[PDB]
Amino acid sequence: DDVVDSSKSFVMENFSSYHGTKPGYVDSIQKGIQKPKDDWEGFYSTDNKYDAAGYSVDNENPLSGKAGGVVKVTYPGLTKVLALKVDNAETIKKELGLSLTEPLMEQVGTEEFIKRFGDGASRVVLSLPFAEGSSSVKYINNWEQAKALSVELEINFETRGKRGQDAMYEYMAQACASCINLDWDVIRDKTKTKIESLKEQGPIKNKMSESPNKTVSEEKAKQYLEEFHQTALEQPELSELKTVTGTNPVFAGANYAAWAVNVAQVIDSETADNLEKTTAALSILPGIGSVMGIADGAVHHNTEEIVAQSIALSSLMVAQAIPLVGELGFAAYNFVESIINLFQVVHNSYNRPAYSPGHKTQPFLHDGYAVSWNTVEDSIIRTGFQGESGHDIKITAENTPLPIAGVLLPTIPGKLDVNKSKTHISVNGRKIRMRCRAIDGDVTFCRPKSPVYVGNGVHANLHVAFHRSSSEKIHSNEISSDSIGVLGYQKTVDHTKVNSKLSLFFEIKSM
Amino acid sequence: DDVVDSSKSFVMENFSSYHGTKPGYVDSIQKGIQKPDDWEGFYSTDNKYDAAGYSVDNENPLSGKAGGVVKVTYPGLTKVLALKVDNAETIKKELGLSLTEPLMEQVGTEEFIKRFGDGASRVVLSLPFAEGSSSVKYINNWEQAKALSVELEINFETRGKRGQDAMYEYMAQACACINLDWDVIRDKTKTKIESLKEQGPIKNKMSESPNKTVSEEKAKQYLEEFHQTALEQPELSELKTVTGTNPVFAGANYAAWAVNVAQVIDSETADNLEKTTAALSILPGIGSVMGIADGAVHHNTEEIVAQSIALSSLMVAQAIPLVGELIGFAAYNFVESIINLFQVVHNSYNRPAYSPGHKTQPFLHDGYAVSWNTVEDSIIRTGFQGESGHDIKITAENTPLPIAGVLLPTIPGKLDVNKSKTHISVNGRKIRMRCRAIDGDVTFCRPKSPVYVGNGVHANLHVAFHRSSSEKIHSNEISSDSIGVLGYQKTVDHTKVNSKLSLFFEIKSMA
Repeated sequence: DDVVDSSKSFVMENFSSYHGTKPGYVDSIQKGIQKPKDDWEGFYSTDNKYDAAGYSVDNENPLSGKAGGVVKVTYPGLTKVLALKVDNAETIKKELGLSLTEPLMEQVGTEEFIKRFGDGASRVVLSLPFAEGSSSVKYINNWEQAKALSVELEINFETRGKRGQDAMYEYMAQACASCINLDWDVIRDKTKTKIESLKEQGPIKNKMSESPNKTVSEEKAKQYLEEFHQTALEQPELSELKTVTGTNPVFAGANYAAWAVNVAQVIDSETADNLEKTTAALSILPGIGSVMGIADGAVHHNTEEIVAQSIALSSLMVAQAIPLVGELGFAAYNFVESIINLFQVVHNSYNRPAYSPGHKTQPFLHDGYAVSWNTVEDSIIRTGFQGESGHDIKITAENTPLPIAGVLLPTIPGKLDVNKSKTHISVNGRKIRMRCRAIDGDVTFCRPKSPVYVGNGVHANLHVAFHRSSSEKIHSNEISSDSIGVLGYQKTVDHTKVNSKLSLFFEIKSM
Repeated sequence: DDVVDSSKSFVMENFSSYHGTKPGYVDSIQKGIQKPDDWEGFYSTDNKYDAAGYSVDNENPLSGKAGGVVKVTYPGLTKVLALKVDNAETIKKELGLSLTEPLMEQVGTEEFIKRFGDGASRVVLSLPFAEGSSSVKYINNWEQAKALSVELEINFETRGKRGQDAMYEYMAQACACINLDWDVIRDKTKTKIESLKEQGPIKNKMSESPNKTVSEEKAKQYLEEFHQTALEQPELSELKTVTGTNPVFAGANYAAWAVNVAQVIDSETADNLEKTTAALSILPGIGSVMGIADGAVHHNTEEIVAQSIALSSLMVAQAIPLVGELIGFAAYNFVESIINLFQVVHNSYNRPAYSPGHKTQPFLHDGYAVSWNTVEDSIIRTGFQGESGHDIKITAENTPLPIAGVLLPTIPGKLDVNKSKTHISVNGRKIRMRCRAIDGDVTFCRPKSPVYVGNGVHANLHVAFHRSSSEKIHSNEISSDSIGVLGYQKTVDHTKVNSKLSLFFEIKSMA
């Protein structure tokens, strides 16, 4: 009983779920669910068709191969979803008193097990969380009981007749109706067109002729590529790319050039003539954010027109850098296909719901510091009661000793005050009390009463204590900021003195 | 019951503990503990070195004088009541005290001493002293505390040493380790400053000084030159040798430190040691002066520490005319204040602390951040046949950086990688893995779809281990004590390698 979350268990009629299917098995699987020729051996499905589709790619070519499809499988009649709180077979069988020999999924398909936990249903399906960061479940079915499932087709990616994995990824992008929902046929065509025509452009032909066109050093291949990147960017095909990449130093020509040098150095002949091997090699390079226009938590390049421009620019740069630092046409063929595949992976990551830095236990990384709420409950300021709470914040830095100057805390007249007594900061166990003064009616600032430094080997725990004088709940009208502000070292941003700001974002909730 | 930790509670005869004491009370307090709301009480600790932390001039807490540490003993029998939570309201409920009477009034009554003292003549509350500390704090009811006898452990002021040196030399005893003589370091510093400013090339280089306000780039350029020259004098000879390779100790950082010092020290500030300390304590870059980098205190001999501080004193003096607001500071309060910050950081590094990638301390490297999700995750338990799971958090600070794979320990029998349950999830997208042994002690798992992390994209790497033998695992059987998560591919000494993100585990039995 300590192992079953009944809150997530239920019986249902015509229980449905989804199963990703690999190329070839799409039509065969509609015949019926059959085990092919250990405690957890069973048929696996999920409640999220979009997460199912990720199980659907050619296993001989998982990175770049073709995507099969998704089938929906339904049990006729009544089905008991038994949600389990732990994924250790031994543990389960004990706290349920099962045959510590019989495999767990062996036992789950027996009349006896179906009797005990079935609640009147014809069979049991186990439910576990799909993954960390996911709200989906994975369903584990017994292979005998699975003989009863009807199999309808949800989608077959092969039928859609699109290039690469475009079908699978445009499917997954439906999950978000924000949302990067790009037409990759449009982007592929625009890309081809822009490459072809940029090649025929006068200043580009001109700038190519100036190329050492032979093996050289990274330092000068990089210099040339930076020059090629500047002139290329001046042509009308790349006018919008020029405008969106002029400010953010992540998108500068020097990073395009470093990318291009790095691709050209690692792509041999064996590699270039295979999409799977190409993708694997490219997938371990740093700096891809430069080409994607992804930085600071945002996909900036989010229109078909600007993505194809960026990919076209990058395709030419690889072409130029290959004779300078390489070893061989790939720049227009396998390179473009592989990099489109990588765009799709990363766009999909950003489409999926996720906590930003400084939310829940996701670290906030800035100026060499790393700061985070110690547990999920710490990031929650409970409301609607008279009294006290504590909130732990972890704090360190990557290398040398960097200071912590203090922390800015939210206050709300009557409902949220800084317990100045219990608020402190502890550095490798050394407990440091704080002097807290109010700035205005909504912000208190606490400073350590002896110096705080963190670094490699030196971490701090910032303990914030809140007091509530009323039991009236906080309403949104009442609170401006949603972050606690830990202040690092003092710097001069904009001819003016400021502290590095390490932000930890809280949620106001009731019990 | 649910609120009291029997295991850390006990009755003791002549229970003693320690109390830090401010200047002007080291003698007063020995006459007796008198009071001069829930937690209103007298505070002591089982750790006399932590107690020494509370001994500093409350009006000058950064830099003021340290008072002393006294030992306080109850005669007869005393109950130490250790509590699992620190919320007064929770306590009173789960123990059935009155929700009106404050906790530290309740605990000093015969009704509480009857019910909770196990026969002792009074109760003391024990709570954990701080995160990252093994000490406890004791909360003594004030009236009961009248029975305490008070003996002197140490009076820092009678040592008659400069600054806070007596306090910090006492604290350094905890590790029998950085145990420097600051009297010696002060004297060597005075001496080296005095003889350096009379050296020929130093006087020569001081003539070349603009000796007027100039640009920050200009003064930086000048100070780097002064640094090179000074470092060639024989007073700094060993310093020259130790700061030659590591770029954190380069002259450009000394230069940057001195520039930033001069820019924040105005006249009010230079004339007050507490204000100078306040201002210096929030500057970046001090680790260059302290010789502190990569988790280690490099300058750990009195001669080298004096050399670095002497050098910095001179540079501060040269830098003030070029970006300043005032020059006796560089040898008066600057050296006093910086000696103090030295002592703080040294003390941090003397205290036991988990290093990056140990337990839940993050490993920060090449823009990534990785950590064991929980303390238990970092533990590979042994002594049974079966399975365990281990979660590792992964992200990066800005652009998408890849995760190539992970290297995992194996042992022919006592430990194999469970390739079914081992996986990696990226903002919820579950990614199966291809694992291939690399010898008999190291398996390498690759993601079957590309993995990138970055601002707003994180991964959970789930490692599943299988044990075939109940036989425990022995120290010899296991080569590495770390799990290797591989970042992007880079070149180091003409060879390709992945960024290495290390998570250090401990092997243990269970109970």
